[PDB]
Amino acid sequence: GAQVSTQKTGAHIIHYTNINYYKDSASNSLNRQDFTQDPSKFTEPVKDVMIKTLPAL
Amino acid sequence: GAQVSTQKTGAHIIHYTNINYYKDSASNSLNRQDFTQDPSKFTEPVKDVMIKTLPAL
Amino acid sequence: HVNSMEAYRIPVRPQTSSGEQVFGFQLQPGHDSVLKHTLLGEILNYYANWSGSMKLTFMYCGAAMATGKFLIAYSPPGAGVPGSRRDAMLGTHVIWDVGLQSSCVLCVPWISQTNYRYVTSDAYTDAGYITCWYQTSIVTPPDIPTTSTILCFVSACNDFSVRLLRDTPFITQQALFQ
Amino acid sequence: RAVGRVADTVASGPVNTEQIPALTAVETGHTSQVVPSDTMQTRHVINYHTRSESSIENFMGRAACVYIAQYATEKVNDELDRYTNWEITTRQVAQLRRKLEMFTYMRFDLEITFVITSSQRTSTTYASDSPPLTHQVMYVPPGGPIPKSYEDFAWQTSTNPSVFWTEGNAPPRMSIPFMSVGNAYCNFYDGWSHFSQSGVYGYTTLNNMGHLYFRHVNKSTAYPVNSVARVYFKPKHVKAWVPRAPRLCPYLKARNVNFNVQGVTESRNKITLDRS
Amino acid sequence: RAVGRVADTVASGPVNTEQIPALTAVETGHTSQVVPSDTMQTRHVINYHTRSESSIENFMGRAACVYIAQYATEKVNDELDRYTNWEITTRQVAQLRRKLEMFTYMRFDLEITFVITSSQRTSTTYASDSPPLTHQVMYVPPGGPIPKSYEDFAWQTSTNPSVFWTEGNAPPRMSIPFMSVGNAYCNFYDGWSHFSQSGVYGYTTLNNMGHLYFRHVNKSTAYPVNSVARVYFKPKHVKAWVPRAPRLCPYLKARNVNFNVQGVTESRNKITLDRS
Amino acid sequence: DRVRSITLGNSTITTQECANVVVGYGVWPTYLSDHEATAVDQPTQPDVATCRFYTLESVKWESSSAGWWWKFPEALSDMGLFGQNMQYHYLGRTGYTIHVQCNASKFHQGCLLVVCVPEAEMGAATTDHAFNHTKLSNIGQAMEFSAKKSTDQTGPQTAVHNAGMGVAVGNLTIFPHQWINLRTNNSATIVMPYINSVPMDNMYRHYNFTLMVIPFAKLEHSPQASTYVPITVTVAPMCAEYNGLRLAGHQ
Amino acid sequence: DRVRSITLGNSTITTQECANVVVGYGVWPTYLSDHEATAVDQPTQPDVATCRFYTLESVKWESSSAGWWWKFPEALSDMGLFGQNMQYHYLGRTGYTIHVQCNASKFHQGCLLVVCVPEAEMGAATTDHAFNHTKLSNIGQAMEFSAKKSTDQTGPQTAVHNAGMGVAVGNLTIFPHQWINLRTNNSATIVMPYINSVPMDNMYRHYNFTLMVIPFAKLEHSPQASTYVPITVTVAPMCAEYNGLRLAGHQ
Amino acid sequence: DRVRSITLGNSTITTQECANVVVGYGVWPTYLSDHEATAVDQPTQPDVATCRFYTLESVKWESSSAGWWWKFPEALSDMGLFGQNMQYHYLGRTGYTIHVQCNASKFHQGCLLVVCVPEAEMGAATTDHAFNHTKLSNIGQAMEFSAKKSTDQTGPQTAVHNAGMGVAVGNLTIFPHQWINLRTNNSATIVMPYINSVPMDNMYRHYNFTLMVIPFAKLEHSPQASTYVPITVTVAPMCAEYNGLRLAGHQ
Ligand SMILES: CCCCCCCCCCCCC/C=C/[C@H](O)[C@H](N)CO
Ligand SMILES: CCCCCCCCCCCCC/C=C/[C@H](O)[C@H](N)CO
Repeated sequence: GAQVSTQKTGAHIIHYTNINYYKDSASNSLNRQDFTQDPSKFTEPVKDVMIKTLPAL
Repeated sequence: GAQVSTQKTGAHIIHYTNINYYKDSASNSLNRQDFTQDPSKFTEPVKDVMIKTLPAL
Repeated sequence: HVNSMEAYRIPVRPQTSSGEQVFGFQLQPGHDSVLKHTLLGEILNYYANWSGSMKLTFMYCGAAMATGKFLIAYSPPGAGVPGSRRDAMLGTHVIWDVGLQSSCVLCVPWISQTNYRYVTSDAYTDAGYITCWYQTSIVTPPDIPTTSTILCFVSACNDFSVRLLRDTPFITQQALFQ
Repeated sequence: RAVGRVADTVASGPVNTEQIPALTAVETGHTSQVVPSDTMQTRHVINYHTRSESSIENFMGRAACVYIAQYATEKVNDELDRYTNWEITTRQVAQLRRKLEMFTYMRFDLEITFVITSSQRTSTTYASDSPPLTHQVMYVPPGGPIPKSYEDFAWQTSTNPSVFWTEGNAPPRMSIPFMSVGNAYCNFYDGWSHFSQSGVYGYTTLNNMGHLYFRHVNKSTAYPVNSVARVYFKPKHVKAWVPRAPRLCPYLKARNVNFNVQGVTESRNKITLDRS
Repeated sequence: RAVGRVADTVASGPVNTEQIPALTAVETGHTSQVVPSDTMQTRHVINYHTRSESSIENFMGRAACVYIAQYATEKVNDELDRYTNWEITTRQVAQLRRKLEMFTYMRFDLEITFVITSSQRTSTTYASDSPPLTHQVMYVPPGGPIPKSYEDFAWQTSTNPSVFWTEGNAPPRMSIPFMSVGNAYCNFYDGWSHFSQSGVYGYTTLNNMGHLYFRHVNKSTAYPVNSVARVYFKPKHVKAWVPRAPRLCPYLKARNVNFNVQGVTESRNKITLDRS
Repeated sequence: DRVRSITLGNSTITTQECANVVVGYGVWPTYLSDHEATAVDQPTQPDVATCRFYTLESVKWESSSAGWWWKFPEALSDMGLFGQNMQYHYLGRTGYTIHVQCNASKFHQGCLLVVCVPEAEMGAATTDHAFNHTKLSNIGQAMEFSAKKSTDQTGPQTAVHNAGMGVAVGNLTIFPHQWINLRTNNSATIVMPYINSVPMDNMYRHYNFTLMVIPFAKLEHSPQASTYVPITVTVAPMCAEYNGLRLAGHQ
Repeated sequence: DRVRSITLGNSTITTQECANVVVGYGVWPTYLSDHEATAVDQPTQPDVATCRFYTLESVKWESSSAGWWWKFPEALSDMGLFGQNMQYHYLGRTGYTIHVQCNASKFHQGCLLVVCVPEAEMGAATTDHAFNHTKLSNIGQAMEFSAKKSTDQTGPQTAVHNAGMGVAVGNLTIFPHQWINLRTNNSATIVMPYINSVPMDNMYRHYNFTLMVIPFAKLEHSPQASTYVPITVTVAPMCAEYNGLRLAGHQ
Repeated sequence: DRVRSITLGNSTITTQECANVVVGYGVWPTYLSDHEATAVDQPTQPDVATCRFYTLESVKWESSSAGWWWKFPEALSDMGLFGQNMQYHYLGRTGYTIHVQCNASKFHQGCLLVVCVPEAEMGAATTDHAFNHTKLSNIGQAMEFSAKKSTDQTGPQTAVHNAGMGVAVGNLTIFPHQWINLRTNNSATIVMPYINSVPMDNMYRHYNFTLMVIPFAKLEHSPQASTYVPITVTVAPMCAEYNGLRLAGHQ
């Protein structure tokens, strides 16, 4: 039940092991490595699509 | 995710195990066993090659 | 003007001669007083490093019968502040023609020698200046008020990133709130 | 390209087109998606930057002090009593409160860590020899029997969760799951507690998290000792919804959002810049 | 042959050749690659020696004390205040400074370890009984709100990284990644901070690493106690570029490379040797 | 394009200078799912007798107008059978189609922000004092901001640049919003979904969202033009459903 | 359509009422070919530090304005690194994107011819007399025509109906031109190629083309409208290259 | 061999007694890669108008000469269009071909170290005092060392055996260097790449490298030989590119 995952490294021996010790999922560590996002709920929440090159009106 | 590597021994039971515990690569130990080198950037940084046996000029 | 809605209202009017300045501020999106309480500026004060391009949008809120052209310029920080519209036409700039589309976007590019600038400002990571100038004038028909209004909006581009979490120097307390 | 990595900019040349990416309409509610490649000539840059530090788990996942609890081994009054309590809230400190109030509804698990420290009270003498002090931090769920004194039966903690800690060791720490009777923790509640639109206005009616009682389980000391217990909340497994505007004004109370009126930003002397 | 192992010498006999390995030209900037096999008769030696200790990771990877921070449980003045601070730098101690300044640009991760020790201040009496002291070492990134006093709100450390440590245990230790806004840490900067070639000359304008604030989180003691915290930097995952000449002259200041003029080496009485 | 027609029930909205439609957080309103419900009794869904357009009273826009706010669903407490279903039920749930409309001329100038703020919890004008609910919102009356601070002993803090919430008024553009710029824009329509931390709620003790209308660029014109411009708000509920039938409330 | 966006270097022009683009004699500017070159040394081509937009000073348009002229490349002699490359080089070669811009109102009226005349060699006002070069063109100043004849002892003949060239001003519409009619047109953009009888030339002793801006229908409006309308000229070099590097000129 | 010809732009260097070429740290200068850039705007690359040879003023070599230093790119601040591109741009990036030349005779004797030191940060002569920038380097003037220590109140410490950096002068042979031994060597050429911790930089607030020329064996000859020998420095930029076009600097 060991989860070997990728460590946070830079860009131009890179793995860590995790064992879960407790029977509750609230006892687990933080989910540091989850970087998913979609900003279209806030920046472009209009009904008809608005292409950049075309005039807005 | 265990990395078994060669221990530093002399010349004339020689292995160690490493588990990475943390999610950041800056949390890792030192890279003690990296002995690569190339001194030609400093000792012989000339454009044309200079053979030892031949005269330099 | 900060204690009213007059703080957001950049005033423009018909001119006697052209090429005068409308406004100007330093491009310090976490330290300058113009940009540090905006919604982009408040997130950056939780961090110590910022990187990426920004979008300055402008919005002409005058009458539909009034026309106008404007030059909005970004200057890299080497030479100092631009002193005229001739000094500002040498950097990154855009000429905005006020028409049926009321808005224009000046895109401030990331022109830096480091991959990150600092949120609290210093001289090593200075980012430059934003200025706006009258390209032509405001020309109106009769029976129209003189002074109009321009609204400036800030946002981050899709290559924007922040780094090195910190406490913000905006909220304080001397005791526990009871 | 990996998840969380920013976009590259593409090489763009000169244009003379009927396309107008710079001209838009703010009246539509739409934020324009203009890239620097659209308004000027750019080069191809391979951007390797990541949005790691800006995640909701990384922005929130640092422990912040939420309460300072004081209690002694000898009663002065009921503020420096043998025991003390704290209604569990996140609004008494300003640093964590401003970070949580950037969202309307959140849903997280907690880590509570205590930094308990003692100090000898000012006296005419201090020369004693005391065994190490041990503390109890009992959680009381909403509606349970609370300690009405020291030596109480309610400190028997047969069903309440307790922790015991001797001074000198590592700080105590436990994990708390998501505890709301709704589907999210409400940072804001625009309403009342009674149906007639009266009673208590605000988020106070949606915060029934219970109390946290502190004491010394040692019976006595030779000379009185004051203790201070700092409570540290670190949220983990965080979800968040409906991002709020950040707060301008400082806080005044813990149960209200009441403020004093302040200007929108700091001032300057003129609207232009005047050098060469 | 393994990586890092020195070269063997080969067996060479007598020569009478038109080859001249001994004669060269220093004017070319070239260091001659002459082996003892070229200028004399040698035997075959299998050299098993290794260049392990001479690696940049092994030469740098030992912890060195970089600062001695002093603070007390009772203020004398603002130098022996309740709290203290230190702008993070590597130039106040001379042993680590001379090792880092053998290179122009470096890039490393850090390990910071604190050796905190207390001592009872000189008084007319010492006979007391105090609980164990607990310390806080809060890091403040460049531009954050700094503690202006004890009992400050800025010690709530909701977003700043803090550490807490009771006396008696193991020394505290954390890891720091590579933190420069450029692509390497600059040990040297030949330039100014302002574009008009004025302001601050030197490496001081490229060092914005923040402060490190120290205090006792205990409120009081019966008699005042002075603490000393030693800061230990060990660089790991080290890269280095452009090797500098070692420094001859001792240092005078921490923000400059200013020196007093000294001779190139120690002297002797004559240039020859005169015995048999 | 600039034309748009919205039909809900027996009511139609036509607009000849429309900017666009802002849809919430990208979510269209819908009925509650079976895997998200809590109450067990069968809901009632009056589809056309409640999800129709209800117009409110106009407000006079002046040069010295600071702004107005409406709190919902309490703004429609007496609007037909939407108001009769609130009284007879314990729980309710709905999204909205807010339509704000204001025409002036090609010789007027001004700009209005139209935000929909979920849980716009307002502070008190005189602090250390709880305020009355009729100062927060009457039944359909437009509660209005002020240019300077309020010293009301039992009212909200109506200074408009702080927006009643202690925040900067310029940062309200994260909430679902449009602008009515009189140079180009005639109306502004926002479709809000149901935003709450519970699947249904009581529609009297809770203001789910607050509609604010704020002049950022003030109204100015020639004195020989029309000196009266009104601002009308037309709101349609969407996918409204109810639970917990008992006697008529609402105490 | 009426919208157009021109991006050159770090500068952008936006126009919401564009007539069209006039491209020269149907030729786009480009670099010199190998089978047409004469000089043998390698040219220098600063692609974005020189081929960017440089705006000049505005001129006030009045009812009694006769017109203005600019002579090129001498009009951009001090405009950034386009002016620094002229001083250090013997030869140069470039095409241009001329953009003239003037907005008034729907209550103004006027019309401007915008011609680009190659080799607009001007006669003298006082004949049997050679004129000064600073009367032909200063460095960026708009040299302006007159309604009646000129009696300047060392200047050009600036009567506008003869256009300084002894021709009829109405016949200038064979040179690449647009019109700015204030009823319909906001700006006017002309793309000029390199026109010369030699492949490269010296950019100081030769005015390659002259931009004239002439009111054919004069500016008139009500006295209660805006009495000041300016005319701004924004010029971008295109495919500029240079030869013959020596010390800084230009004598 | 001893002959070498270096051609860059419209300039050629010929040498009949060349030692060799020292190339940096084994790296040839080149333009910045796409996976290493930070700025997003298009750079300008004047290939032959900037990457040409620029010669400086000669310095008189005497028997009592301690040495001279030049700081770059500030040594070429006024050298043609390399100096004009520094003023108009925020960032710049270049490698160099340094060529130092000094001939005497077969009857003279001397030896010069020619080092290129990256980030040669100099200490102050009078300590606890910041020095002026014009004492570190003028625009093209050779700043010169001294045989004994300096007591200048606002200048660097110019004692040559400490090399201004607090190090031993004998240990400068790790930096890219040659020697001019008058017995055998006529000139000395060093090709330096771009060395910095950032991909581009400002070329005014930062001296990227310092060229030092130091007599290790002093000049001595018969009194009836030529008593004047000069030392000329000819420097060519290589692959110079720029970013951040704005007005002319440099404050
Ligand atoms: C002695 C053992 C102590 C055990 C401690 C248990 C106490 C924790 C239980 C309640 C947890 C409440 C979490 C608080 C969340 C915030 O109030 C929300 N952000 C606001 O609704
Ligand atoms: C209480 C928790 C303390 C956490 C400590 C964090 C402090 C470390 C952050 C900054 C690290 C800076 C590393 C310094 C590098 C040198 O200055 C470079 N060699 C010179 O540029």
